[PDB]
Amino acid sequence: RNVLELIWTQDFSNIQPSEFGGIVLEAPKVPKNIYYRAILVGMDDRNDRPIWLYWLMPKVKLDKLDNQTLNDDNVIEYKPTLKAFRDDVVGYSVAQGFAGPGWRDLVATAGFGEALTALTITPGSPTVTVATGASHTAQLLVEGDNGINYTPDVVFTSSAPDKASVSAAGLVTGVAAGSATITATKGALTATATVTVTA
Amino acid sequence: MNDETLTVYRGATDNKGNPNKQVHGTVKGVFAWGPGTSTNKFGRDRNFKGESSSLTAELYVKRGADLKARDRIRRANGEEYSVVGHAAWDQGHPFDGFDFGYMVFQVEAVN
Amino acid sequence: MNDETLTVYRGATDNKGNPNKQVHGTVKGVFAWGPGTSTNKFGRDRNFKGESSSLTAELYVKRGADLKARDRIRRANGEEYSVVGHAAWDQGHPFDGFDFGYMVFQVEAVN
Amino acid sequence: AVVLPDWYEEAFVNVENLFIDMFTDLLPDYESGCWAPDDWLADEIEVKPTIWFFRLPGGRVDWDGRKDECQLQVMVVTGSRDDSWRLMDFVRAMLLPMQGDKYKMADGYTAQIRCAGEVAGPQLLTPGQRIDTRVVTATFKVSVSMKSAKNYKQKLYELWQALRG
Amino acid sequence: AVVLPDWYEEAFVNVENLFIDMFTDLLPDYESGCWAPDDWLADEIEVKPTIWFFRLPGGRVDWDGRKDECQLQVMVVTGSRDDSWRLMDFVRAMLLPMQGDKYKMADGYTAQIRCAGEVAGPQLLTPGQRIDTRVVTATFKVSVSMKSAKNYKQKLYELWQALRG
Amino acid sequence: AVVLPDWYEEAFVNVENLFIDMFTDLLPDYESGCWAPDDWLADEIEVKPTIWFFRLPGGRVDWDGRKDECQLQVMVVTGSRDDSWRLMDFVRAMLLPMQGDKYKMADGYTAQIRCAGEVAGPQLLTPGQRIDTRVVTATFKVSVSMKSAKNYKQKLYELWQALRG
Amino acid sequence: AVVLPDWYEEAFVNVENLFIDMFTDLLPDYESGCWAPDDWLADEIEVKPTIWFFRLPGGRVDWDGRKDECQLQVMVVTGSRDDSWRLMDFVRAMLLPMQGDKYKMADGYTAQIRCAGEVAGPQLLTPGQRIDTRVVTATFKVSVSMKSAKNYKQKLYELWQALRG
Repeated sequence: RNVLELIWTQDFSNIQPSEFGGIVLEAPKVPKNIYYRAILVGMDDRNDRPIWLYWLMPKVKLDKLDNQTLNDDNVIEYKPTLKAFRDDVVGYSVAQGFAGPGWRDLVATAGFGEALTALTITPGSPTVTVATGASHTAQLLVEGDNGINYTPDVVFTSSAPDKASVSAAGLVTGVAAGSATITATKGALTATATVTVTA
Repeated sequence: MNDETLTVYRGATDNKGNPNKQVHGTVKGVFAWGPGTSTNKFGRDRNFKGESSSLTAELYVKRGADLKARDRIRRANGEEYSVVGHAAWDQGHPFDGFDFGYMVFQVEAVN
Repeated sequence: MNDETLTVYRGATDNKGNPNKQVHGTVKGVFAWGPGTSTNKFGRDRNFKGESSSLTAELYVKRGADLKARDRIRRANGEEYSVVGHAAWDQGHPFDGFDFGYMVFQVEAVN
Repeated sequence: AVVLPDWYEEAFVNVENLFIDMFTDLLPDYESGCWAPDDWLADEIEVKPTIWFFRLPGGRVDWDGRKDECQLQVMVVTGSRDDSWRLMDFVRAMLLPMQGDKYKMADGYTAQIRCAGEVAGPQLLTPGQRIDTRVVTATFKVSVSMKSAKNYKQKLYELWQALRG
Repeated sequence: AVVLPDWYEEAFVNVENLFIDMFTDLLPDYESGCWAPDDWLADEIEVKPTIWFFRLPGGRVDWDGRKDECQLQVMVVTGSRDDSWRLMDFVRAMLLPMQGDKYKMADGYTAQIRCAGEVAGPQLLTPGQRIDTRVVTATFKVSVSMKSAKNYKQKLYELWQALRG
Repeated sequence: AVVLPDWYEEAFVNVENLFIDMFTDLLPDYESGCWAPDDWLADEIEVKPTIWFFRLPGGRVDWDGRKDECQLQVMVVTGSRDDSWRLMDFVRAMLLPMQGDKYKMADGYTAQIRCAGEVAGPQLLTPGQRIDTRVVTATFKVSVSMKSAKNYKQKLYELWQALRG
Repeated sequence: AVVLPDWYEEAFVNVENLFIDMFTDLLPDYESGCWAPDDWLADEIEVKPTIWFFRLPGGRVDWDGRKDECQLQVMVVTGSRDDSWRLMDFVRAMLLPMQGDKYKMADGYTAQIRCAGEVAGPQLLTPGQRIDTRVVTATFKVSVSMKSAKNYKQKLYELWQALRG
């Protein structure tokens, strides 16, 4: 429905199919000026970490349409040339964007923001309870000087799992009342922290 | 005689090329690996990504045996052969009518 | 008899094609360089940038020996051969059942 | 095996290995590989179904584009022509609609098939020595993204500047 | 036979099977197939007429376009050259004017032949071992719409996200 | 012979038959055919002249255009090179200037040759076992209009709608 | 050896020699060459890995452009298919990203690889007589700058103007 609506520059929301599931889509008397908000999403995956490269054009409109050849070896193809206008609310006509763990890896190399030099974990010395109280669990948020939360990327290892056990997700549930050192394990960089447990 | 029990597989390939081979029964025959004091040489396709070998031999079986052409035979050793062509010398001696009692089949190694 | 000790390499090629060959043990066999009063001729590929030759010979070994098809054998001379096909004449005499005690293996020179 | 330099990491995925893993996951009982195993050749009258993937010379690799294009030949071997055609239909329905699809191989690395077109259509090959096996063969043009386009020019320059220079 | 996954349904029609059914309905007494049967080869001096359809590598499949293009070779075998040419003429008259024609195969599925052109014209092949059989062979380019272009990416993702991931 | 359906009529002419009739009318004593007769091979030292016409894979049929294009190979077999070249010259002078020409075959049907052009020029082939025969062969691209472009879609639709549907 | 004229200096680099030196520096233990050595052929059951580089007819030399294009065939011979594919991956990852890269050969001359593209992709060839070796071959189009585009027209003219002139 949306494809044919775009092609015919009309709103087919009110087109009700007949009792035998048949529809007819009349072309408008004058081609309407219908604006759309379009996104062009593409994904490139490095290992298992994807990069979502996309465009954000908020005021597109159909401009032209290529001739359609109706043979037996090819299906009907609609080829509109959408033209991106400048929306007065958001203030832009097109905006390229990147996202994903792959972009978390490649952003420092791409030149956006400060280079990755240091890594810190926000709780300096958290305390958790042995009993299943409110403070039984806590969360570790390792964040580099770039301002990017590297918690999913960084795996944490605990020197003394008997006192405090921290998984790759930075779980601070704990095991026994004690103090354990948590080392955020990354590649060229590394971070260190200390976690205490007290019921 | 010494002989050797073999498992025969009789079937007919339909028009669509589906082999329908089932255990027809058993037959006893003597395997000959050469026509005389020599042995037939194994061959290879040289275009097959594997180590499969080809071999043609003979199977001397008694006349009137329950074996025909396109009838795969499997030995107790696990070797499988395909009987190619009809039986040879399944006839009495032209001069006398004597029956030597044996006819030779040509078998091609299929494993 | 005179015989000759050989080094067997038994293994199975997996689905991906990796040859997993290891020293299975030893076997004693008599090499035959021809089927009679002549010798087999070495052959060349003529498309290989080298000087490698191909030879096919025979290895007469006692019946029931620990040698099988696709089992590489290395002599004390350093020559390496690949056992192609199964054993030949690994059977008793059809008329009597007499056991000659030896079966011939076809070996292809691989060096 | 092969002792590659310590500073070298794999740059290309193994297309044959990737599809072998994919079709051993899709078809658990039926064995797939890049070779004819010696134990599979042992039984011919009652032959187990199998699928073979062979990388063939085809397509141009694009190192700068992080693309590795190759021609993959699929050989479906079953005991019946109908079974072979059904299995080839399954393989075609799996490979053909791929577009940017991801798959985690047995190595733990998640590949990414860019596209998979067909060059030569399926055909029932004439029987050879294995007379009771019906084989259906087809060739596919498979493009898969490389593991990493990182170059090792620095290591080569170190090598020839330390040995000779 | 082959134990395909339960969630999988056939996507491509069998062109050889479709035309075998079509020409067994058109010519009931004369046997048509994709193979030379063992019993058909039994009689040669007085050979019964037969038609063989062989799928050959040719044409590009279009999964997105729901089109399955292939090259089909038709081999008409009779005991006389005139009979072979008459049967080949009948086959050409049946195949060439097809355009979007529907046909319900023996499976109960109604296929649709998009088009059927001729690649190589008919020719009387030289006799082989079977000396009394005159064979006339021609190759056609047959395009037939697929059963369904539905993809199974969801199942493929589930496989490796349940086993490995 | 072949029991074709009662509702079928011949659509294509036989190019080989048409030219055999044409050159048996043009050359009454000399025998023309699509084959080597067993009695013609009986004499070699004093060989009678003969002309062979063979249909070859070439040209594209145009069912909608009522055109049947084919490649025709003409083989002139005589006991002398000069005689072979004379007969090939006669054949070329007959076929080449044809343009929409009509001819009534022995069947009583008047076929129309749209056009005839030479693909491969004449050449004197090297002798084989028949050493005393000098053979000159040429190939012509012959286009001939079909007898009728009528299609039998109605009969196929009735066939699959009466048995299965 | 060859007594070349005293006034002649080398104008082209030996691509095979350059890559042999490069891959003996990269892989010290594994032997690479343009030939199969007699001592390397001595062992088959436990075969040492090796790489073979062959210059092949391909690409056009550009004397005026100081370019020497050639087709290089790389044959990786190991005892395992996985090892052969790993070594071929290493070779491809070394050669493919090259662009104006300098390398000092064993002769002390520093060459310069202009570009290196793949013509024929890697493939596992069927075994020959040497049954336990899995070989993976791939051809590359390698362009390397010439040592010098200096011409020797002066000496050529002097020759025939002193002898014949």
